[PDB]
Amino acid sequence: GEGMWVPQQLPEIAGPLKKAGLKLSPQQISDLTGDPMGAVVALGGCTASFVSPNGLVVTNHHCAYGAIQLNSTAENNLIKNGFNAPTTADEVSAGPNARVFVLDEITDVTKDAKAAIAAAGDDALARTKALEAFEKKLIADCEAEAGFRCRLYSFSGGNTYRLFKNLEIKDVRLAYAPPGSVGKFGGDIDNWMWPRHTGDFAFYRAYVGKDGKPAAFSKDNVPYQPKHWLKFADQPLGAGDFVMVAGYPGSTNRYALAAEFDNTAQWTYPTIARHYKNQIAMVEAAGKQNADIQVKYAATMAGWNNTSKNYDGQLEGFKRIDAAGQKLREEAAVLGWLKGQGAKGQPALDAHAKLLDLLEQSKATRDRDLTLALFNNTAMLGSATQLYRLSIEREKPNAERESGYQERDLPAIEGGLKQLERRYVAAMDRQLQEYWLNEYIKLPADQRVAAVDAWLGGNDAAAVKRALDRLAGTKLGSTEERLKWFAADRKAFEASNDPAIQYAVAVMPTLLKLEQERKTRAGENLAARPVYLQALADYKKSQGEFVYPDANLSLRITFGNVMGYAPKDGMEYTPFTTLEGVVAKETGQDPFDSPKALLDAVAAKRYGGLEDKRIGSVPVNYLSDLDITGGNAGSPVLDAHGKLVGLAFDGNWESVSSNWVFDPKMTRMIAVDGRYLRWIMQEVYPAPQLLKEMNVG
Amino acid sequence: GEGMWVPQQLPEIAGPLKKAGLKLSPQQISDLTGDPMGAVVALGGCTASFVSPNGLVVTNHHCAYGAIQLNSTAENNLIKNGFNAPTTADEVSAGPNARVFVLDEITDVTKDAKAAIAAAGDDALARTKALEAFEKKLIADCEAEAGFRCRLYSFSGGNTYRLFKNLEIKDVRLAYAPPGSVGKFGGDIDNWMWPRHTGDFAFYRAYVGKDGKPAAFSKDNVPYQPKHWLKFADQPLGAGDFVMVAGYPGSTNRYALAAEFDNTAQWTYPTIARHYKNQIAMVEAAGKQNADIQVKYAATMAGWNNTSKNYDGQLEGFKRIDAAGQKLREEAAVLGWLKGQGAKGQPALDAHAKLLDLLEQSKATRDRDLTLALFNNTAMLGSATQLYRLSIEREKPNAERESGYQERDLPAIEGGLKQLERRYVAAMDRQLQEYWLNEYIKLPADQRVAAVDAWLGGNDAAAVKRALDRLAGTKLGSTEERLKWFAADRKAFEASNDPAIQYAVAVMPTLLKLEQERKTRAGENLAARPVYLQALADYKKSQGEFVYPDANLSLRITFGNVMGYAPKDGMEYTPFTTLEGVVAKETGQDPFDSPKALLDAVAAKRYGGLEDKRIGSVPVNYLSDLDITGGNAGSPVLDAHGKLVGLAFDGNWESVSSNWVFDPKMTRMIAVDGRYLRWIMQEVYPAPQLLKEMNVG
Ligand SMILES: [Zn+2]
Ligand SMILES: [Zn+2]
Ligand SMILES: [Zn+2]
Ligand SMILES: [Zn+2]
Ligand SMILES: [Zn+2]
Ligand SMILES: [Zn+2]
Repeated sequence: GEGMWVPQQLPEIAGPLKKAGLKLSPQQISDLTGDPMGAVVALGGCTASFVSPNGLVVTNHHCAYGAIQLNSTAENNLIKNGFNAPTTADEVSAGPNARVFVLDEITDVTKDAKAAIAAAGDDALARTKALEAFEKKLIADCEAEAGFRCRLYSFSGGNTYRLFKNLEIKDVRLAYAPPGSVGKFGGDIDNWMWPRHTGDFAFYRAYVGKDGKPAAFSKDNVPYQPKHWLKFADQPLGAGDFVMVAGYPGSTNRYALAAEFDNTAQWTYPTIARHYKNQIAMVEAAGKQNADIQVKYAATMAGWNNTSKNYDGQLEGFKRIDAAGQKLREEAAVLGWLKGQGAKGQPALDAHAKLLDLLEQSKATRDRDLTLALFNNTAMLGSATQLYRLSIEREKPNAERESGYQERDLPAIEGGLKQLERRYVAAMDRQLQEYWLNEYIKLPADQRVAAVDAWLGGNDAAAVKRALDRLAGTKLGSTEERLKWFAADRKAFEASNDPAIQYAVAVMPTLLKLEQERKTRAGENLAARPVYLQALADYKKSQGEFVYPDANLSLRITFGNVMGYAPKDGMEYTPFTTLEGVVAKETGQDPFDSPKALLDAVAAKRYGGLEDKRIGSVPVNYLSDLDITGGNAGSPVLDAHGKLVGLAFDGNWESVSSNWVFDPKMTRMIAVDGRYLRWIMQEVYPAPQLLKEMNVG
Repeated sequence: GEGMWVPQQLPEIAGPLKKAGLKLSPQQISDLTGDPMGAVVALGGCTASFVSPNGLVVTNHHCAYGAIQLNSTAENNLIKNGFNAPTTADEVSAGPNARVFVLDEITDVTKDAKAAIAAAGDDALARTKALEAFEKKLIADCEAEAGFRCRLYSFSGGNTYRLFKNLEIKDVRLAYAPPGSVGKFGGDIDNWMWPRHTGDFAFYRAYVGKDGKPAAFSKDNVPYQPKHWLKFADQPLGAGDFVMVAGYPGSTNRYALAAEFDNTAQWTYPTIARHYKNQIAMVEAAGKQNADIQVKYAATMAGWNNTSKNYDGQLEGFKRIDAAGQKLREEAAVLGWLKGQGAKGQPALDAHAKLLDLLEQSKATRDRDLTLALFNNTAMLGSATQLYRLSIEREKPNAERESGYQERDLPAIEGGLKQLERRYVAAMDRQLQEYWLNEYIKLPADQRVAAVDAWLGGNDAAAVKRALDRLAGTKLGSTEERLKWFAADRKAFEASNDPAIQYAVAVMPTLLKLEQERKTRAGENLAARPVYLQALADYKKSQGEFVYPDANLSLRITFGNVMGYAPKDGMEYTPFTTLEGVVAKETGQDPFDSPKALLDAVAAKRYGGLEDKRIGSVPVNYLSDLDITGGNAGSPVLDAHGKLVGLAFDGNWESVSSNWVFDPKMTRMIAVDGRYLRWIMQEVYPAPQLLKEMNVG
């Protein structure tokens, strides 16, 4: 059911947990470094979990796909064939940027955070600056012990702050991946869809140095020995059974004001989807003649195509359930209730009014803010603005520098400059500059920027065509040139007659103002947001409900049951798929082309001891009413006793609105059953050593 | 489950009945004139049932559609608006050809039948003639009492013969029909499909004369008073509940030899579907310019389009389940078993061999037999051959005349001659003569008919074009001319220089030979068929199974349970549809255009006391594993206590092979729930008087 619950509040929702089917105490699962939550690790963008005392880590195949790809060549194509390391020495590096973060300590720092906010008071902008400041110092201090990465997270509008210190494992090796036609069966056709038949799993192993401290890749490293790890279920999972997921959902906005929501649904999402569709059109079209354009923009267009399709999906989902109506009605009920109280209710009504003010402020300049951001996200101008900005930031003490522009950020920046080249064609990027300058000249005139008009030398298509011509003389199309500028101080920027650099110098005063306008609204949100949210929580209590905080990249538990859904009268989606269903989709050309050993095993009914009696086959994937979102890929699904019964890997189409709502009747997670993991590793692409290692061989 | 059981064998299948859920004794439902089977009536082509002591009869809306249409004008359009008779005087005639047949007496005449076959022995053709003879006399005698129609039916290859004497009610009036957008919701789009949301019901009332004997329509008639009638369930029907249907399925061929089946599936069905598709192509094409062609051929093309689509459906269903394989395997097992016996098994092996002989005989001339039949089914030549044939038959005593060509048949013949005109255009029919003559010249030469080649004056396209030209001089395109010939004796036929008539005179000796070849194979089938079938029954017993006879237009009981099916992994069709599902399909243009009072009632949740708690709405249609086929439309669905819970009206797509197999996992009947009948009659198109009459008002 609905909710991304923090571990610390589990004892408080004991009754609902118990009622859903949980058999462990809330106390035991409320311990983030205990059994089993201390087994759950973050990979940065994906969830994963320890599954052996010798550092074996399980996650999705699409989470590991970069690692797998990195180790693949046409000659030895792991993507297609799968990968299996018979001994730990056979295991291959996932790359320098691969991580496993294991929780080591949590601290509640709410009082210190709130003081640094308070003690620098009344002034919104300075409130935002004092919180930044507090944060940068806390992390610096916490990260003084080498081998740790620390993060500070704010809950429910900054009602609570917690510091997480994580062991940062930096040598991650690939141990196993099924063939791609298992790990990605159905491809893009079956994405977001049920029925699903995708074996979306893979295994890493975590390594440390002989001294037990994190270390970069080295053949002197040895497997990390986790304190906790998960074990495979010994009871079969069936329809109605309790399940729970632990993972790191990135963000939700479940408590947004009705007007905030209307703004996104009526302006933000349609606007961004239109832009993205337009840029896609132009890449494909340019792309059919070049061929260099269509290879270098390929990932770019895929990213825009996802978001475009995602937003369009959400917008349809909103209509389906009248999202904006329900939000309006609930909100009226909360305001009604607050008026209900006396003087007591006034603070929350104020906070609400203020939030509505802040919303109008940001709406006044929304076309401009968006257009400018995306224009500055084109290759030569992004490059120019980022580097000039770095040059300004470099002149303050590292501690006073803007996050993203610090010592620690420098390798990431330098890397993007190089990476840039793989996705940049001058002819293409000029069409994209054109596109965005034309969006800028079409803005409502009250959101023009005098600075930008000044640099353009006007505000119509003729000024734009001139500026494009002027800009084609930049040298920043060259990686050398960009690293040159990477090194340059700001007087060099302000003396440059390179037209990309002159743009950056001309717009930066404006970019900085807008930044400080954002931080000012944030400083205000800091005061009003927790107060409004506290009142939502109070009103929920009065209806006997519990509340959970919006997701914020911290570990959460969602719980519920295995169950299907019915999108139409006379029909139901059943909670499980089976082996025979994989085979019935076989074409086999991509993406419905299973390995021959799979086709044969299912044809022989070689179920390998894993058959579930209730469905009469080995289950493949399943549906349940858990509440997950981006960041939960790879998350372990556990049963009523804390044992591993699957991995989260996708949602059904009706999950696409997870940022905004949860629909008890239709929102479902799609998991791959742990029995399918085992079956694949027994009968199709065998990993006897790993099964032996996990006590199921 | 599988089986169309005759009432007399129900006590013998007591255990399976009891186990499925039946709560009445087998004894009670085995009585064809008792409670409730004596309520079930035949309409000629459709099933129906008495539902009141005052003669009210319920059936499907598509069964009553002719009656409804007959009473409709553009001004007063019952098809669209529905019809409701507030008093019995408001009830309107269903037409002179409408019937309700009520069972009055059954007799087992097996011994007399078998004697007349035996006593005229050894000779196959004469066996066929003696059975014809026996039959014509039995019926004549039985029908001596005015007001009765009698029928003789042969069971399991003529192992048993029963005589049914039925009261023939001839004044049938329409009492109620819902609007067409209920009675035919979904139209042709939802035909053969689930999910289904069609209120396919209508009500007649049966009338007799003031003396209680059948009579043709007259305002002096009064309602017939049936001895038994059905009552509406007082328990809600749910998933898994026992259901049974009683009705008059026309024909099945469940025990066909594997080779008989291969012949149909590999030759008959594909051949006929091809022909029908070709003739359709030519009607549409000619039809777009005429407009008179496309109106007069409209029903013709619909008939060909059904059969074509039906056959294509069956052929796909056969592949889906490997029908030909299963038949082969079962058959091998039966032959195996028979060899298993000693001398005892030899008669059945002989019978089988003989059946296989008879099959080869008919296969030797199958292209010819088919081509000639369909050529003689064109308007001018059918007309010519039927009338010449009548002229020959007229010269023997009525008793010795061929069935179809007797005194009793004469009005039917005269009517077709007139009706002909509504579906005949000379230009069109000439293209159809052309089509068929070209099929004839393309035959394998070993199936040519010297007679036909003789009349053509050759056997190629030039002879065909000449014959078409010759034939366009017929006068039989005129209804007058045809009635003229209706009256004519055979010397007049044999002296005619009308080219249609000259064809008839030239081919008749051949048509008569082929007829006698058919009756000869039949006479043989009479001896070998029951013996093979008896051995199938014996082999079934040895596996502990019961056997049912192929359908033959007599009353049968099928039983089973309410249940869905799952055509694909991860998905199921649920056994019920609901009101909200009707509304969710609303477009409303035809055929998804429900009455506004339906849309409003569902929107208000005016469930009228009929809501089933398990589904949370009023059920609309449901699925079950009963075994029905053509003739079962309108059949009452009864529950475990013999109460009315619905009417059969269609099958799911996987039912399309009902003539040949039954698939326990996929074959389903679609019924309209009796609660939906009541709901429509309470909330949408009200019939309070009828609900009061049936004790649910
Ligand atoms: Zn237990
Ligand atoms: Zn442990
Ligand atoms: Zn099994
Ligand atoms: Zn009872
Ligand atoms: Zn009765
Ligand atoms: Zn209700």
